[PDB]
Amino acid sequence: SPFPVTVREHAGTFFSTTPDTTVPVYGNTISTPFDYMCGEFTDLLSLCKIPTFLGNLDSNKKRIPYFSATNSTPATPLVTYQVTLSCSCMANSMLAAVARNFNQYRGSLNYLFVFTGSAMTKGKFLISYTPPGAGEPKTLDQAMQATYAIWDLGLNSSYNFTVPFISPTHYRQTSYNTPTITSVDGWLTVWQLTPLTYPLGVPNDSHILTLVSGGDDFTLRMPVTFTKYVPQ
Amino acid sequence: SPFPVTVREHAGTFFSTTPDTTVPVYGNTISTPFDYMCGEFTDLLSLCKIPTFLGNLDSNKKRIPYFSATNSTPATPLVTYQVTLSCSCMANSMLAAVARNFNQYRGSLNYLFVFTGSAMTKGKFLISYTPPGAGEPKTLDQAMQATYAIWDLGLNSSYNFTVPFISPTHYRQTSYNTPTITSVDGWLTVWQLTPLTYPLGVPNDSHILTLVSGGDDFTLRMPVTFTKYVPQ
Amino acid sequence: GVDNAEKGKVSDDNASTDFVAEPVKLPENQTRVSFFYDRSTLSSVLQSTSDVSSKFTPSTAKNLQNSILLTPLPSDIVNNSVLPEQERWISFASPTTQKPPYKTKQDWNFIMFSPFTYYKCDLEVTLSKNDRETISSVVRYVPCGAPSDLSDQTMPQTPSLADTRDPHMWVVGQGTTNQISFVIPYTSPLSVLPSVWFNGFSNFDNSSRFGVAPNADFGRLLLQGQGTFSVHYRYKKMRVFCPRPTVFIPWP
Amino acid sequence: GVDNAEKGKVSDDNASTDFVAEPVKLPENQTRVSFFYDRSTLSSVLQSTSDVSSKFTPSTAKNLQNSILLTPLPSDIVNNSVLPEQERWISFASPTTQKPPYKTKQDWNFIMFSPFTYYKCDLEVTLSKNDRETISSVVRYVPCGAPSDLSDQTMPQTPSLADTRDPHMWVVGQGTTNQISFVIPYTSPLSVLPSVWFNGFSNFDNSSRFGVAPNADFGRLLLQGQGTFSVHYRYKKMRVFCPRPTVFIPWP
Amino acid sequence: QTMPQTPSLADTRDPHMWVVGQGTTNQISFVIPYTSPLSVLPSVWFNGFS
Amino acid sequence: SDRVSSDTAGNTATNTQSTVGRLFGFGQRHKGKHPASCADTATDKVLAAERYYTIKLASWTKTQESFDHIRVPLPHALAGENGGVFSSTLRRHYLCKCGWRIQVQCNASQFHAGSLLVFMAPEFDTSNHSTEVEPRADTAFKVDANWQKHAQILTGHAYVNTTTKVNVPLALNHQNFWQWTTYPHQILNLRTNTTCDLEVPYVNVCPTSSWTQHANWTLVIAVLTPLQYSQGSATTIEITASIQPVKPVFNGLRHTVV
Amino acid sequence: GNEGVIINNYYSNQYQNSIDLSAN
Amino acid sequence: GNEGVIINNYYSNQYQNSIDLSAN
Amino acid sequence: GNEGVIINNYYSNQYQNSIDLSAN
Amino acid sequence: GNEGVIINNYYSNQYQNSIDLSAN
Repeated sequence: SPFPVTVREHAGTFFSTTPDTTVPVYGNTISTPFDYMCGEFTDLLSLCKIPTFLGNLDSNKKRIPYFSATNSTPATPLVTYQVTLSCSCMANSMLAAVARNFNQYRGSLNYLFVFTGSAMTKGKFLISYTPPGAGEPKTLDQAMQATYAIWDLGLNSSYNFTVPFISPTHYRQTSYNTPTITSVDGWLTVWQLTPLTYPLGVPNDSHILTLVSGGDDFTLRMPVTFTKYVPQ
Repeated sequence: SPFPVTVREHAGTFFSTTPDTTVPVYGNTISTPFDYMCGEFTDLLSLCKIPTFLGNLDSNKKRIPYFSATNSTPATPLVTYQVTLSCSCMANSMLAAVARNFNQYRGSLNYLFVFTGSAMTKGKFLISYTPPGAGEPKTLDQAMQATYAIWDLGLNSSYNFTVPFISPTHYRQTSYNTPTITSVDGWLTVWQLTPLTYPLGVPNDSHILTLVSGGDDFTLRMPVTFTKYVPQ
Repeated sequence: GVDNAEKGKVSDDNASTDFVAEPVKLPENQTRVSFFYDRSTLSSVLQSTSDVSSKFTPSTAKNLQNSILLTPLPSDIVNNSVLPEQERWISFASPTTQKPPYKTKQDWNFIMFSPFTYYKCDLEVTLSKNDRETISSVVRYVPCGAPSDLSDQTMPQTPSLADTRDPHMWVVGQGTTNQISFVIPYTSPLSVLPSVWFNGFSNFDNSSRFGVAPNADFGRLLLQGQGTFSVHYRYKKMRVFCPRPTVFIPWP
Repeated sequence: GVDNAEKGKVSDDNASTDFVAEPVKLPENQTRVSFFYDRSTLSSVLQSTSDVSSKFTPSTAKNLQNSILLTPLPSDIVNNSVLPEQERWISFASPTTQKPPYKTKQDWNFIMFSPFTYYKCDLEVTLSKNDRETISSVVRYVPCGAPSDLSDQTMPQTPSLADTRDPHMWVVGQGTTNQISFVIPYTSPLSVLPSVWFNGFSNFDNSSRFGVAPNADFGRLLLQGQGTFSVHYRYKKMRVFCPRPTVFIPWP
Repeated sequence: QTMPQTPSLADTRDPHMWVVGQGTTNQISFVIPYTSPLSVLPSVWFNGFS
Repeated sequence: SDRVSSDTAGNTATNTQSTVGRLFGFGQRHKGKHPASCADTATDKVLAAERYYTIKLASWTKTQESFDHIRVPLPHALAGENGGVFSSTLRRHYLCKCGWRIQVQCNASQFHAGSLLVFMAPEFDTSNHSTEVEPRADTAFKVDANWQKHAQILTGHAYVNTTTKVNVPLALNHQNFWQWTTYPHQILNLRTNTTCDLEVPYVNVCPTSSWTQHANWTLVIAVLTPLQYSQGSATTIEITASIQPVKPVFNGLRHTVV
Repeated sequence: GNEGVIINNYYSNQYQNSIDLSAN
Repeated sequence: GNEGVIINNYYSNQYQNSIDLSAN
Repeated sequence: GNEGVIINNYYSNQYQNSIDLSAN
Repeated sequence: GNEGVIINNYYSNQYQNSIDLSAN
């Protein structure tokens, strides 16, 4: 006999994210075999962990994947990156590209620096991560009072620096209208501890490539659409 | 094959209190961990049992959390509270605040009195609960003919008085348009048995704090919305 | 019997303590927090004058926006904000009357009765069209703190709100029943939400509006299509923490 | 600590490597490719001005055809093609504004975020009428690369699109809810589809439009009946291969 | 009304129903439990005052 | 008798001879566990910070009425120089998580009358209400210098000018003091005790606090019954408090705040 | 609270409800 | 991914979904 | 009385019907 | 006669059909 039904108040509604399927109109069809394929990946996090380039500003305000250093120790940081997946600095990194499609993140961030100067060039940098609350570090004295690692040049070319996940909340926002304590987490500044030093016949300026990616315990969640824009 | 259905006469109706759920549009989402939290409570009754302040009238018709007593024994009660969770007297107590959102109650009521006079002040009060039927008690002779307890001042500062649940019905209304035998249950009056007595150098007036709450076997039921009002 | 309130707590007695009586307790559980709040209450109203196939544009008309901030607490356009933000106080809609309606949106039942400092729950939202004219609307749900994406249409004659991967609903036709309902999970980056006040600022230069917590909501609802729609909230798996005072009521 | 990026890969560290810290990993799986793409996103729009009982005839009106090419990539009439073909670039609809809408059809969310070279999946299509007027439409689904069959009616007053064994849908009446949804299997003769670019030609005399792969779609949708309909795509059992760059975003 | 253009009857936690649209069938039905504080209700007369 | 109680904390110790016991808010204590929201290993078990910090609060006179009160924002009340090592460590850390062990003191005599309500409240508005000005970093978390009246908070206090106030019936910083007794508390009844002992765990909207922006806990002393005494009795009646941060844990070491 | 249906929920528990998890 | 229904699919797996097959 | 359905009630017995209880 | 449904009748047999009874 027919079953009595109570039509809910949302009849006919199309839920773009309902966790259910719809009617198949061309079933019993074989999906063209692709067993020969390679390169498949199943988690978008894989992408977030691939170190990608940061956009630094050239002397002519042009965007370049590195910063310069020479035979001197500035009283100010060579570069300053605000730790937000919203930083214009990492706007075109795979990390940010993926994060733009998610609401929150959690975990470590890896800032990879690759020294491209000559083999004869030496020097030491102090990479610091300053948590918020007391503002951006104004001096080396302040920067070294927070989380930091000293990078010494030599045989190995790069330094993998991790910005520890230090937050009042378990998750942090990927973007924001105005900075809040849940969307902005401090700064990463790299200072010149000792001047880049070298012999004669070597260009005064050395270029350090800069990249970012999510660390080992980095995660993103809540799929969303980012603010649309016109390509150019 | 498709199932025959009989669409009930209430199709499309939105039942605000249907005991069923609706469609999830963003599932497989983790609720931000909060295991570190404390202070959680699961029953609103917990609140009803917390003794909260009664609003007594000041000589200038101002509302105060206590009443006065001195070296004399008035022929009339110092205070009179009609036992109704609707009493203007307990209007701002947590008990009444919660009860306003429920239809009926049942069980004991606790009226807590705290003597705030000096340590040198002594005295005895007769707290009486008069069930209805013969009207409010006009004299001490009448008051002591109903349920009562004699409160003697001393080392212990407060007296926890219980208004027994005496009713023709198992449950009683929380509010009413006009008083009925199921919404009004008598009066609680506190009399001065012996005058407050004290030595020289002590202020003549002593203040007794007054509070209410549901007793050990107190319960409320049937969630409802109280008569709205404009805050001020 | 005697006791000492200064201790911070006194016993919960019944008639048997002082008198010749018996406990009279009867089982009851309609006072449980989860049960009490697990029911739909009017909490907001929405209005749109633009069609489905058009670009969504934030608008206000007699105190009604075409988007909503999902929170039981008072919300409204604050200091010319693009979209509704959480308010810190309630105001009358009329500058004269000194009587409601209020210009701010909220679950009156929640505001008038929220004897706790923090709360945790999922949100069941119900959206209903205020008249019987056949519905034709598109609603976009944006998780707590996520981008609003108030962009242009990328294709002609399409509802811009549907141009997203965000959860969105589309109801239209004479077969429908002019309403929409769904449930969303708690999405705030906060562990628990402040139910009344937040004694602090939301930014590092402490310039925000003191009293409002950062990202203390369940997201937002943007709507396009003709009509005025009322909104209900139902608190699923409701959990509350730290008992606190209820809104004061004028002395009778 | 130190490393050498020239190797082609460096370790994924957490705070414990260089400092006195602990891993802080929490389980999460909303980043899985299958889950991420398993949701409906606006991907196309369709428009028809001819009735159901008539002969279907390819038409364009202000950049809207009455047929669609099922592919998340940009598609549109290319060099006066009879039906929409896959494009190689996106153009603004307006010759002046320099602002969207675009004249080309696509899943903006897919184009803006497709960090892979190839993909495999089934397609859940949703078709919605842009207004509340009672629907009366017939849609014909044509498998990838199959004959379009834009023939005359074989019988008077019948929808020519329904005159086929191809999967077709017919919705009409006040009992309906002005929409259609269904899922089709991957039908391309290719094992996997190119998600962005195809570095080659599709014919043996290499005269085709370089950059477009042969039969890289899920078929087409032809529609007849009055109205404008928006289309959504939902990628079922989505699988992706070979990571690649995302669309560049202007520097803030 | 506490908010403009909203049904005041729905502005409650009390059980309420809302039906509207051409998909509906112009009726409402539901069942409520006995809620009186009385054990049993008088079917005809009540020989007394309230 | 059994009312003599001593409590040690680091190099400090409180003593009372009229205690009515210690009340544990929510029946919980801060155990000092590190916040799971921080990867850096927290700095904790700092003996020099796990002690009682004693400060004078206010003078109680006959002019105070029921519900007039004094507020003590936490941890801010101790973020100054007098906060010792708790302060100096706090100022150099982004986050702090802790509970509170408190004893408020106030003696009079067997001939004085009156009572106070001593309680701890989370998310209790500590902003200035004697103005329509927006609360700022240096005016929102300060220990009250004067007794606060009660009328202006029943329905809250909007930071808007007096004429607008008319169309604003309720503000979210409202405090129905008639129910202030629902907060973990104790009563200081002059005839009974001269001290109140409370302790509350850590509660907040998140695992640990960015204290520079938030004073999650507030110690409040409100009069319940006005002070009374006859000619000849001591007229100076003062209120004091010993505040101890319970097992504070710090994360996000950085340069100090100014 | 207000769960009065005999048959199990049609949607998974992980989808119908927010997933509760302890960070410790 | 986004499969949160308790009861099994009403349509066969071979009809609801494309049939995956290996050519080797 | 007038209970002629084979399959059990969709709503719990405690919700579909008033809960009968004895005070003794 | 014309009873071709697999699943049992939703309504009780005593309600769906007239109750046949013998007076002897």
